[PDB]
Amino acid sequence: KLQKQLLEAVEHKQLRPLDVQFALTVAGDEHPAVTLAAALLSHDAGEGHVCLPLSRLENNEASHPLLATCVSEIGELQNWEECLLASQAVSRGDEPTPMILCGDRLYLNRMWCNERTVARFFN
Amino acid sequence: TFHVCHSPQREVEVLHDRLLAMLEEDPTLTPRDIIVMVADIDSYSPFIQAVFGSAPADRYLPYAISDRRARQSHPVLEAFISLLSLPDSRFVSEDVLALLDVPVLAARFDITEEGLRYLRQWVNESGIRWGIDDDNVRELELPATGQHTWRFGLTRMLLGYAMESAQGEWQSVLPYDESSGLIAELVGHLASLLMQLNIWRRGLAQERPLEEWLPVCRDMLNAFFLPDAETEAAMTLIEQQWQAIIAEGLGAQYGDAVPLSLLRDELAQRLDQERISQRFLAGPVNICTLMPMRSIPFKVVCLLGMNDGVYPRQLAPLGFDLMSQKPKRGDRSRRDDDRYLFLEALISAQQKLYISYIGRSIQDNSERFPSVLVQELIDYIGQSHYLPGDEALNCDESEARVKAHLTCLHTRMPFDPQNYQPGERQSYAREWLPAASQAGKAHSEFVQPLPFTLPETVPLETLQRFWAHPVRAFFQMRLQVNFRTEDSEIPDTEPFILEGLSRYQINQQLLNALVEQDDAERLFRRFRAAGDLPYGAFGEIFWETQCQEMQQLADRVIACRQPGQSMEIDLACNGVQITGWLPQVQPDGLLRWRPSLLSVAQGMQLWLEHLVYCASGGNGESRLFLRKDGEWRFPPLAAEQALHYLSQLIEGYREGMSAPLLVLPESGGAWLKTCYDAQNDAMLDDDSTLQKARTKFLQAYEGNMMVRGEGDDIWYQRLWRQLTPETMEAIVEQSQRFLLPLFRFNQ
Amino acid sequence: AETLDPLRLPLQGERLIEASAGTGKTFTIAALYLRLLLGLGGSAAFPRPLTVEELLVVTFTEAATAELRGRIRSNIHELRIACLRETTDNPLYERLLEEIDDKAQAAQWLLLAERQMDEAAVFTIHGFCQRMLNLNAFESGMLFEQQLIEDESLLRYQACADFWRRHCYPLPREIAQVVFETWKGPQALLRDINRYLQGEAPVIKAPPPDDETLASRHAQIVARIDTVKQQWRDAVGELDALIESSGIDRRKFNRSNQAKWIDKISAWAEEETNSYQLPESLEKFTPRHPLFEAIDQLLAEPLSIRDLVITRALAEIRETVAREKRRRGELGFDDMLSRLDSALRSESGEVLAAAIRTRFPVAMIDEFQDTDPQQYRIFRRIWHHQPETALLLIGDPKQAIYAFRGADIFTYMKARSEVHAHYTLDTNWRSAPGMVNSVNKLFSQTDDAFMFREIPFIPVKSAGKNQALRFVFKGETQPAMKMWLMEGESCGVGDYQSTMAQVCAAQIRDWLQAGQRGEALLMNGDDARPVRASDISVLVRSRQEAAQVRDALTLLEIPSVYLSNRDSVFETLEAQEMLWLLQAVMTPERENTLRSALATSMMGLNALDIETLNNDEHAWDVVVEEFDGYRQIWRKRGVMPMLRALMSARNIAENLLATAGGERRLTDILHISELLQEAGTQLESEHALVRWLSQHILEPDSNASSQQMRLESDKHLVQIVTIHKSKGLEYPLVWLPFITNFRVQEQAFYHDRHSFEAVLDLNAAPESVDLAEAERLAEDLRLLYVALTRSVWHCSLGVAPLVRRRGDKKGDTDVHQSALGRLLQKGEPQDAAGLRTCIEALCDDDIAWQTAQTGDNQPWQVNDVSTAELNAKTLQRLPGDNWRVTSYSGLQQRGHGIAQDLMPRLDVDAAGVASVVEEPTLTPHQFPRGASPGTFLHSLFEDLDFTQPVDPNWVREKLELGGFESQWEPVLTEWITAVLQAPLNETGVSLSQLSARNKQVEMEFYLPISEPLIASQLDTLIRQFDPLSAGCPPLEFMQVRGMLKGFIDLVFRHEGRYYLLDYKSNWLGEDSSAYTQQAMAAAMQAHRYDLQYQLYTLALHRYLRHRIADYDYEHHFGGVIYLFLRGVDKEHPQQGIYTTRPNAGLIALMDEMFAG
Repeated sequence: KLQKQLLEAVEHKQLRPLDVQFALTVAGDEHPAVTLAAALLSHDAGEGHVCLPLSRLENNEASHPLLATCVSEIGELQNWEECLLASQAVSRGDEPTPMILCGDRLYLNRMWCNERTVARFFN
Repeated sequence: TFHVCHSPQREVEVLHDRLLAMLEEDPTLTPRDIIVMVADIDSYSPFIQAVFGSAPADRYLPYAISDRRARQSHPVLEAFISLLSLPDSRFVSEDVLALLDVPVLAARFDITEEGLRYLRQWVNESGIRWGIDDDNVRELELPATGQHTWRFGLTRMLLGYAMESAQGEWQSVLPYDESSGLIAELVGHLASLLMQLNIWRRGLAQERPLEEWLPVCRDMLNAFFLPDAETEAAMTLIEQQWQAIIAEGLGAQYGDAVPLSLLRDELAQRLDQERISQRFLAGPVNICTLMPMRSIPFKVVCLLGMNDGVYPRQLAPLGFDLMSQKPKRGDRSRRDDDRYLFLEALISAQQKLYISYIGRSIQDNSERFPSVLVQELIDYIGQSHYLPGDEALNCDESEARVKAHLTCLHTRMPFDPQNYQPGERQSYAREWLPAASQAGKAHSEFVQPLPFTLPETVPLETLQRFWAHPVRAFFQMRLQVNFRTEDSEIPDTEPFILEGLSRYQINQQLLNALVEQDDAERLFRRFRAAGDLPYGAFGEIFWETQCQEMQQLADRVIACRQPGQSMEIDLACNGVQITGWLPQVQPDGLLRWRPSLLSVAQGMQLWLEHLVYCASGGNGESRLFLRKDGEWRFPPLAAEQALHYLSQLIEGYREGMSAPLLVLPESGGAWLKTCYDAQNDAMLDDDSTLQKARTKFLQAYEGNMMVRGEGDDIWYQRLWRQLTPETMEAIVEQSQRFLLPLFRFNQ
Repeated sequence: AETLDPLRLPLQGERLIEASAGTGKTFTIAALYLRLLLGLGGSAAFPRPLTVEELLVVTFTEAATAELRGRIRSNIHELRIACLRETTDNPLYERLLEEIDDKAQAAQWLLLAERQMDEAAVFTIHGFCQRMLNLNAFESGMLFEQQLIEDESLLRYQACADFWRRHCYPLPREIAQVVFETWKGPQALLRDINRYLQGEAPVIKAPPPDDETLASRHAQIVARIDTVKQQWRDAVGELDALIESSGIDRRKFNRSNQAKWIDKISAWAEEETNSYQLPESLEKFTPRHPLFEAIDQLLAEPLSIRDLVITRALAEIRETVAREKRRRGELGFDDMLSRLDSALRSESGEVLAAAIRTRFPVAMIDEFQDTDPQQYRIFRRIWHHQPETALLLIGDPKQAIYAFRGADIFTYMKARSEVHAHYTLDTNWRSAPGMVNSVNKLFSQTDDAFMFREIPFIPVKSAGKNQALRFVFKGETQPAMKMWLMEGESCGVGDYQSTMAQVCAAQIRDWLQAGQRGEALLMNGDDARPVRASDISVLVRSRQEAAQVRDALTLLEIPSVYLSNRDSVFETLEAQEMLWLLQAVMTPERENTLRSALATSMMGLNALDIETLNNDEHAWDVVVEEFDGYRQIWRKRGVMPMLRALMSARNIAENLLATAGGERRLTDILHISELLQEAGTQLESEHALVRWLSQHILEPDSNASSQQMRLESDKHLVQIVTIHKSKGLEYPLVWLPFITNFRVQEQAFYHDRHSFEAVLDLNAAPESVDLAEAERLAEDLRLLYVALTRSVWHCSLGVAPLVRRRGDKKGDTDVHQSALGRLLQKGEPQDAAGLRTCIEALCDDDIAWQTAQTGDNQPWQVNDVSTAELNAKTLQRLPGDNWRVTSYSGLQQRGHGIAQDLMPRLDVDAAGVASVVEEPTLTPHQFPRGASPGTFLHSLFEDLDFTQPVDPNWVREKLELGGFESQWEPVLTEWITAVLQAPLNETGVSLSQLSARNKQVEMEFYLPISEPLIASQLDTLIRQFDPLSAGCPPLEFMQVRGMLKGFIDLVFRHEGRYYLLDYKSNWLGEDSSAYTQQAMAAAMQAHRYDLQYQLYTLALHRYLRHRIADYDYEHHFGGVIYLFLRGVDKEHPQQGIYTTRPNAGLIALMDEMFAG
């Protein structure tokens, strides 16, 4: 699908081979929105910041022409919560999934476990 | 001259000294004027290269090998051929890492040895054994298991990067644990390379015409390799050969389609026909083979390898050729070509000559023979001259004397004193002089009395790790050296069975996780998602027989397993503060379990635990549940005996750190059960009974053909080769002295 | 069995020759070779004299081929000399010279044969079949180039793994449960099938039919068991059997046990209470029901899937291996033999047999006792008929001890039955007259002592020349053979070994000490000589007992040598030792693997040394530094210099020589170093070599190249040899300590006694076990015969009542199962008294006996001798000069290595790595970097038609054949026209106006220079006379002498006024402003191209002064024109071009500077 777009984005030197291979592996043959969300999640988790607002991932348009990228399904499915829950690889956090959405931000399962344990130890 | 020698190594080592002697003796001679004509350079290049690179600074003369096969950048060239052998591969991890080990291919993806050392143990422990994909499995007509593959390993690694390994399976794959930090970029580079390999092996499948075969070599080289300051010449040569063969095929007007396996095996054969001969007369000593139509006059001509069956080189006619049955004048053959090359080599020499060959085998000191040409030359030399000593004795006797005088049988080994004796055949080497003059000292004994003092705090875990195996703990504790073997190479097969060392380690882990009496189906599913058990029915059978054994054991475990507590020991014995924690301590006594066979080492660990418990409180029996009706038993004792025996064990520890304490508990346990009984409290003194006890001790030490013995071990092999009567008597007496603790303590 | 003389053998049809031990087999073969080469024999001769290349001899081993070649060549030379001189001294040569009539014609024939001998056929079976296949490839169906391979273990493992994954994964749980206890896995499957996977296919007795499926067999077993289960279900409810009191009263309990057992049939093994209702059980201690016989119908036949699965695996794995090897294109020895056999047996075999028979119309199959059925079938098919073609088989059946190699004796038996001619030899040229009589008395006791029919023992006689052989030990003479008898009633293997080794060592040292003083003399007639340490040589049959007798013999202070180990060097400790050392030196940064190598047993350290190395840090640092230096020496110059430097620095060679029992370790160390160097030269990396070493440690093969060399030969030592590799040798005195030990064969593999066909059985019938044990006893008898007959003057051996029964002693011994026991006790079991009296029966004037008693007196008297003092020679002057040949590589520095040697015409002056700069438009500035585009752009311009305009189709064809993308054509076709029309030097411009008569492309020159060129003296005149030499980085060269090399791109002329033209493609000048007269002038000094100016002008001037008479530099030269291919616009003058002219005096100075 968009693998050549991810490869030329890597050639433009803002995504890493680890990030693109991780996104490809964790998504398989999922939707373009889900693949780009996973790739940006991997990149922004690799830069250090745990926060990841949906508004930023829907309005950044930085690493790619993301408007034309996200126009790949019927219309423009702006309900990112529904399109993220629709994928089998993502749940709200009860199921053992790598992608966790808890505080209107999407971040990795390991960071979620670390934050939950440190919160329970704080209280 | 003629020089009968033993091995090619010794031939070249003799030739070096003879060349040096000639150069030193003649004041007007140049290394430009010396030639060495080996019969085949492929079998003599490594020895010549080794000795002429190992010649020291004050003894060095330059050299240059010519007429080799046309491969100098061997890693690049054979790596490229192996790249062209993609669609027939099976993709084992050792082969894939062998492609990584090439420095150019490693530096293309910007990964070094500091990452390669991580990826070795990553692919070893992640479970990556079989091919790349389910399509690759199915094209070999095998059941597509979908486990233990490259896709499986990469999915496991990335899932373990995303999620911790304690969260269980998500898509029937257990996540890995180590690849979590800032090191996953190496995994990403490996995954990108694997994706590139998959794309190119998908693209290399179908047949193409020549017009489509034109750019694939350049595309492959640019996509995979990386140009450097030296590899570009090899890349240009490869491109030239590929272009030449395909251009000739195109110009010959071929219209059909051809498979890849034809062009690959044609390029790999046209590569091995060219030669390199641009270092011939550069100035160093000229090393080259025997080539026709080249007769340059030199000063010293040396011929090596004149064995029977090696020269003249042979080549058979094709059979359906027609020029063989009807010869004429102009016909040319390899046999007479080499036979005339010998005459040209004899004529072209102007000052000296030097012919050498193997005359005696080095393996069994048998007899060998020279070539017919050398035999005829020696015969004519003997029949044309006579020594001045015997002016008129006999023709045949004079011939024998001359042929014995000319031949010089060299020695068999470098450090023979005949080489360094003063005379004519003296050597120029000096590194073998003290080894040939017998001016060395013999080896000492490894074990020595080392002064060790006892600190004021030894932890309980250190004592347990010492008394698990005293000799091995002395090796890897006092002087910190272990004889760790080579790392286990990644097997080419999935785990079919569980036997031997695999049984020990893996089954120990599996049973020790299986003990805990919780739900077994979830644990079985987790271990099969981890990819360890065999495929399907065999794994189910193995799990079922382990379950029906371990439930039987757990029945008698739970039949008296009252849940206890875990306490902490602090105590002062001999001015030493022994500290440690206690697992499975209860008011009832000592009831333990370890899923293995019955052993006096296990009983002695339980004994130590019982003594430290009795030293700090501790009333109750000592049991430790084992397989095959496992049982240990002794009533609790008093604090006087507890402290006395604890002090005795601490003294034994402080002696075993200083000196290699000989304790072999299991064989000592067998001799304990044989000699000392619970009914007599005195050892037997009859010769037959003591020899029977010795028989039980020696069968416990070394086993029969069926089972392996305790004494067969790397540590005991390091201590001594064999068991002489003196040292086995010493072992029995040292048992009777220092194992006498265990002799009294365990009955 | 007639008397044989080589001068009267009829050479027609098929023959058979049996030569006794020590008779001259190689001598008889050479005599027959000479007789056939001359065509002699009268009425019993061949019709015509043959030649050298038409006498096929299939000799067993390569050393034997070499010895046979040497002996034949020497015999031919001596016969030719004797025929020329007409007199000789050798009796056979005298007889041959009397037989020959035409001496001159015989001399001519022998001269031609001796000259033709460098291609003689004294070959082996594999070297014969390989060439016959490669010759008649049309008839045999083979390729014309085959790469040989010998690693088939991995192929067998992969085949078995594929079989396991193919026919054990789809099976369900209730059948996997059955196969699981039958065998655990593919490891056990290979361990059971490996001995039968290779060679001739064994004929399976009673095979299942091909229509049977494993599930069908399971269903058949299930049906057969619930039939009797249903019969028991019918029969329960009555007690009609015979009531007895002497049995157990719980028979009703057994009936109720079976009745409650009938619930499920999922099990495969039946209960233990069914063994007391069978007719055997009723007759050992009343029919009344048919279940009485139904249970016997069940129990009379075993149940197993073993035979079926073994048959399927044995029929599948071999074909899978053959198919994979055929697909990948390899070949092997067994494969070649099988392919020749199949091609000769098949329909195309007639023309192949005709061709082979008309190529080699004679054959002498040497060593016929070691013969395979395939080879016998080939020989029978080729030479069984078609007269005036002969065949002479030669072999000794009594020495066939190579059963484990793959040979067979029953094929020889069938050949002996088929052949109607028999000949044998009688004399013995080696052994003693008492020894031959002792052996005759020992072996002529019973009838058919070799327990077969077609192997008749016959007596032999010694020669009349050796009638004075004797042996005196302190006065009186000694008997030939003398058994030594243990005193006792029962014995064990360990005590047997210990006491026999100690007695043997005591007698050996007694012999040596009594012979060192000239008292124990090996007298031959009236001559005399003392014994030494070389004559005594014991004969052991196994490595463990060899080591044990070595320890005993060095405990009595005698040095010893071990000769004939079959295993490789890689299984000893030195292999793992160097594996650890190499693993440490590859990565010396790790303290664990550095200390694990520092503590290794050949470094020779102690615990104090390890402690003082561990605590200190500076010593650790310098150890790491020296190991890093060793790694650097490895990475530059291979393995062997690194190990040599390590040994010379760490004193290991002297330490292992001063330590006793270490010279063997040193020899093994040198062998492993040589093998590692040989492998690492042909390999590509270092970790590949490490993996190669580790894999060869894991697989210790037993090939013909990786065997153990003998450790030393400077001092004569007693030779502990192995029986198998002692076949053919000779020792004066021997010892046989362990001759009364045997092994019991267990597996089922027996040959049929009617058709001599090998039969494999998969059942536990005792007939198969007995038939295998009989062959084992025959093999042990033949091995005993060999070990007895190797001796010459004396042969001692030790007999003891060995008993290995679990019970201690009952009176009867199992020594009759031994090869010596079966002969001494005449086949019937006896006691110790019977053994002693049957030994004493044969004590008659040549055989003696004694009771072995241990006597310890003293170790030895070594008689230490020191000889002299020695020194190494010295070198007193400089080794070599500094002659060289350079091709403009003094100035361009190193890094450009063997690239010039690989590709001479390579664009060396272009280098760099490319990237992605893909602007959508295409421009000549965007042509990719590297050396291949440079040597494409330079290769474009030599062959053109400059006057005529360029054709676009030619440009497209060049770009398509060059492996480049074909869209570059419109850009290149205008770039060529742009660069071909430049205004160079105001005349001769616009190169299209140059004809073919005025050009000369790719010149090559040579400038001999004497008086070694100082780098400063060259620059000290260059810098003055040139303004571009402001930037001065000189002395980039060194002292060089010799020739010079270089390529001129193109030289033309225009009414005189010659020129030098140069194309230079370079870095990505993406803007045209980066190729101006200032940027190029800066790059000229930055790349030091200014030397090419003076060098090329001097080279062309020295050629013009030789070619053109009356040559003037100012009137004829003109200068040098440089261009730059990238950056030539359409109409932009003096851009990308560069013109320069020399100073006309610098050349005149530098010419005589170079040449004097």
